[PDB]
Amino acid sequence: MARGPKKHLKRVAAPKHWMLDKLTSVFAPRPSTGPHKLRECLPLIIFLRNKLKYALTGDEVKKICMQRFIKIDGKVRADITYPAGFMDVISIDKTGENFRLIYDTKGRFAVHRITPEEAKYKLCKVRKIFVGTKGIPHLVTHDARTIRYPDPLIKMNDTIQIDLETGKITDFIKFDTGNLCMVTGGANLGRIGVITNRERHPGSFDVVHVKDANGNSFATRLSNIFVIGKGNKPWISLPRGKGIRLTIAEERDKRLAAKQSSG
Amino acid sequence: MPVARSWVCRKTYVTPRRPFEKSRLDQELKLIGEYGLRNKREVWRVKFTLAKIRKAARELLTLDE
Amino acid sequence: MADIQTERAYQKQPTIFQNKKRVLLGETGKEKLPRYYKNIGLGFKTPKEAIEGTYIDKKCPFTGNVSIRGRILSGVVTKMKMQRTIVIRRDYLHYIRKYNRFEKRHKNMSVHLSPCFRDVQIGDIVTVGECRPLSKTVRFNVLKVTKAAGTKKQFQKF
Amino acid sequence: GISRDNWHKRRKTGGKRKPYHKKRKYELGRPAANTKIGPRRIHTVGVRGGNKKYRALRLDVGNFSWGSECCTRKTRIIDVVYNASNNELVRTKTLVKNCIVLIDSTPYRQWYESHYALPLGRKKGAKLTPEEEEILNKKRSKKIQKKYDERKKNAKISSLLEEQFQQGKLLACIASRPGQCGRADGYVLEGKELEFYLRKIKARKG
RNA sequence: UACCUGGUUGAUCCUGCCAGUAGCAUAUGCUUGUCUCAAAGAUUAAGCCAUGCAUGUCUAAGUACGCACGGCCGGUACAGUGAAACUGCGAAUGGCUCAUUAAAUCAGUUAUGGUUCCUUUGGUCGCUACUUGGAUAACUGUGGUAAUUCUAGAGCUAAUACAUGCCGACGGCGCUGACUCCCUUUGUGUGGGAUGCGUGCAUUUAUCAGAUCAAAACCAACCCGGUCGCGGCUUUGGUGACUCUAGAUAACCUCGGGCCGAUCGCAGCCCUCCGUGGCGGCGACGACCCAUUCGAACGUCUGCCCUAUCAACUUUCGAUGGUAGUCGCCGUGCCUACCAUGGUGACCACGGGUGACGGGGAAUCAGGGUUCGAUUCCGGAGAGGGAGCCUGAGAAACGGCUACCACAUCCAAGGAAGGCAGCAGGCGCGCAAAUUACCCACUC
RNA sequence: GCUGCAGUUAAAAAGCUCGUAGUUGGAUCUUGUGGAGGGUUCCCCGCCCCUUGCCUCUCGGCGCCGGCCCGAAGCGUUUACUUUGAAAAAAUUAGAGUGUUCAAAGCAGGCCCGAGCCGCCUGGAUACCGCAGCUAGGAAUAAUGGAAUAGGACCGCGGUUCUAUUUUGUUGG
RNA sequence: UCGCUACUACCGAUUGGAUGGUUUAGUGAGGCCCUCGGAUCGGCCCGCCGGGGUCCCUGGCGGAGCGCUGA
Repeated sequence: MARGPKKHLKRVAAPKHWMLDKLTSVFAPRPSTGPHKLRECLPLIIFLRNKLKYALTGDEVKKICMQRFIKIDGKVRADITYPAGFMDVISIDKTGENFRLIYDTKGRFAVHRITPEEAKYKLCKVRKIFVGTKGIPHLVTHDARTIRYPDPLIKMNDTIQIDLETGKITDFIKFDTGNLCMVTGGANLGRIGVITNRERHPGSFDVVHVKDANGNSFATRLSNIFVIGKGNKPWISLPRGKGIRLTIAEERDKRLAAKQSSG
Repeated sequence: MPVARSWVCRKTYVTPRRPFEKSRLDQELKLIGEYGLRNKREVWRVKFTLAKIRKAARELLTLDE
Repeated sequence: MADIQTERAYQKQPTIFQNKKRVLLGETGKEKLPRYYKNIGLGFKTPKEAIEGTYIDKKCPFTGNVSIRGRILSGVVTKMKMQRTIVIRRDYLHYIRKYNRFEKRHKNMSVHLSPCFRDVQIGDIVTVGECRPLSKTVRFNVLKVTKAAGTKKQFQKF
Repeated sequence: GISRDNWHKRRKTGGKRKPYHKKRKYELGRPAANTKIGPRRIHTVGVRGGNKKYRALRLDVGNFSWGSECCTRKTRIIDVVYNASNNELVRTKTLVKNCIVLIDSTPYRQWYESHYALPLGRKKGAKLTPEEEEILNKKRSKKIQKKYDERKKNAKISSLLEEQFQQGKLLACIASRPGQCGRADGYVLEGKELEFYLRKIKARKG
């Protein structure tokens, strides 16, 4: 029977992009309730144990966090299954290093090291606009942040930049044609291109057409488009491969020609 | 009960349909004697890997160049 | 028309009020009731008979308390012995894949039809959209009526 | 116990259905409030999600609006006179939404007479002159009579209410749900609603 | 590897079936050296169960007068380790089985503009008071019954348990209008103004406003550039679509029965300042309301095995629909009153059967197919059979409670106690299925 | 036995005829020269007669010295079909890489001096995922439709009734 | 056709037997809701004594009404 909410996760039921092995276990870490959806996050334990390899077991992760070393968006978090997600920054002040979560072009989180002056801000997509009591205007972002008194030009689907020490808005990018974006869901996940057309339907879903640096074309539902730069230039540094999504025949040929992986 | 095991496995040979075909019996024994094998199953393994190779090449030859 | 209060309780539109002040009209008069009506969206148009009419119907899309959302469908008017509701027929082909051949099937829907449509007949074509549950078996409401792509009511001069 | 499910009853075709599961708690129902006229008795119940709901068993007083005059005040409830749904509800005096009731006219009369500087409910001079004339006439420097044309040129009430005010009672309609809110509360009957219910009241018994 | 062979006659050519040949999964017989994997009381009986275990929990930070153990001596609230008990949280997840169930469950697809939501994360948190009240548990002391995780009478004492309730920061702004001053006795244009009443967000009801467009001509009175007839204009946000969001007015308000802190732990400070007025650094715990996250619930479209030795069926004993209401978290014949006479079927309704839980899937396979799916992932249902209900954000819960029905244990015959389709183990059944072992090291 | 069986005599065509549902249903309504890729004429532009078939606005950028032009929109009589986008758990199946000592499996692993490298490189692909719903091109085949008790259209006129309440300097008439 | 030995099914007296589902009429445990009930337990009003003070606070003994008022 199901008389209330569930609190376990089977390892074959867990999100594919975490890359968990088949044979160590029956269970996987259930992500803690928080700012990002269960299908769309990376639990902090998988980042420290499986990606960075600073710990060999979940107990070695627990005694890294309880020493207060780990910051997410500039706040110290002691919870080992906290749901980190897209555009967040992780700082490890004791080893002296900083990371940002961004998609690899195969649709998984890359490790991406950043300089300490770039670790001071993040980019946020707008979800909602509304007016409260005494006529005060409010804004809501993709990561549950609520802001009072936004600039009256900031509309739906726009991108805003915030400083992490104060949480207030600094600058913004309008959703319109010719701006650079990244794709955050569907089959096109982890690709980058410029917006070239928006096609709209009254009821059901709008569709956006996007163009690559190499001149390829692709499309997706409007809910999967995140804007990252005015015109041709991004407001964030980008990982190896820059979102170009080369095919399996091109990938074979570079792997043979470059002789990488200790050939 | 749930368990951390896995259950994937497969067979690596097939038995012939005619058990006592005279033309088949001495052909298989000549391959055993020339290559120094233990039994008939050790020949039926090699016929099965060749059949799977030819089954794949016959599919790819249907598609456009 | 000339009377509408045929029920045991008084019938009126919500959100409309009549002032009992400045009531003088002389030897003649004008309508004591203004009319409430709305736009449905989705490129539909509100009938003249809803704006110029005097009927009360709470389940009406144009002049009552319903929201049009989800699927839009069409079918053929086939029975109308109930009051403010009708039955429509939907016909389709089902594919059976062992054979390479089709099978004819049908379903019926009960739908709500307001006044403002008043010349519908059996064999007319009707367009409908989803609502909240309106009664036990009713989930859809009439948005448009037509007799295009078919023969006339009476002779060809209609 | 009592339940409000859809699965106990038959489908469009006339065919039966068999039970899918035992009764669930979210399918629940409870007995009716049956609110009477009498001094306040209210009880409270815990509801799904841990919220509270108020159930009125007896009420003597309510809040009513005279929408024509923009006046609303706390008022005594006297009697019930019509119910569109069932005659046993007026025979046993039970209070529900869209019930028709009699209320005390006094707080509306006192607002009107002090606002317009005119009498309303009065029969003859013996109920005008001997007391409370000093509500109507006082010293009013440059506000005495002509400046009250802002009042006097729009003071006339409908004939159907001036006949009610002389008897000390008005007809009103209940707008709240008393078995759900704990309150009995509504508006004064006027115009064609008043003509409709006066015909229905007279045609039933009179 | 897209395949056949024996058998009707005195002999021949056919039809047609029987028998052979290969795989797969249940039982069973004979036989057995090494090494890596690993199914296993589903089929019959969702039949019955001796014994043991399977759910508990404390930090610098709710309550420490346990001589229980202890220090250099002292309570300056009071040290320090701390059994017990009170308070808080969890026990609604996990694990087991497949009886019921054929438009039901379930799958793909869509919707809440028809609802609720512990916790996390972000907003919000100023219409006797230098600190109030009484009363229980652990403990001490005296008992009752054949008997249980049974409990009674007496003496003490706590709070983040239970119950009260200020101070500070009212200085709001609208409505009344004694009087008073100026052009014009009134009306009508003014500026002051004694004095009363209401005045945060939630709650119930009623009312108001929501601005934009095309073209002139007269008249009362004037904005304004100017003076005794002409130029020129202005005001929350949002959806395909709201009786949306925000705003204004008149009242209500829940009280014993909505919010706005009588709480706890670390380092100390700055001064009309000698221990005073405060202001303040880091927190911990708590609570009303938005938005999130995890969901749950209800609804849309299309999809099902055999059967006519099942052809008509449903219908105030609610069947289909309308109007008003009750009940409910909310839409709705969900239920009640009044009214209408409807709704489904040869394109198979209604009725009956199923060694029927649905799906991802599995065996065999030239191409097309046939058969299977109790079973590790996902959804549903149920804890001997039916029914009712407490607590809580969440249950109609069974390692919770109350009763009837079927079994059955102890007794001093008055009474008391019970639920292995959890893990091992036993009886019964049958062709048919393993140890009453070790550990929280790994995964959670 | 759909692909794919059989019914004179081996098993098997109702004694005969009518007929509602079901399945099936005759012919017909716009083409060749020129250029690119490729050939020695036909698939993309523009044309005998129409090439998105029409059209003229207005909120809204372009081209140039106001006016005239070229991308949305009304939309092309309605559907099936076909080709293309989007969106659909993982494991299983197919399939790429990789000397578990080989293999069935697994998701790993590979370079370099000595230990002074306080290390470096690299994988965890990809396809399939009926039907039903969503979407943009094609127009053969098969459904479906318009004026015979004449209506399409012109910057065309006329009587009469309803009526938003704009443009005027506003509040009122 | 009649006769001998095996094996399977049919008809049927018997008011047969066991198990299960529908359903008329009568009875009805136990919970929840509503209208009543009131065992027992407190406070605030009238003496005396004591601590503080310009007869009241407030601890205690104690009796009449056991008023009024709460659980």
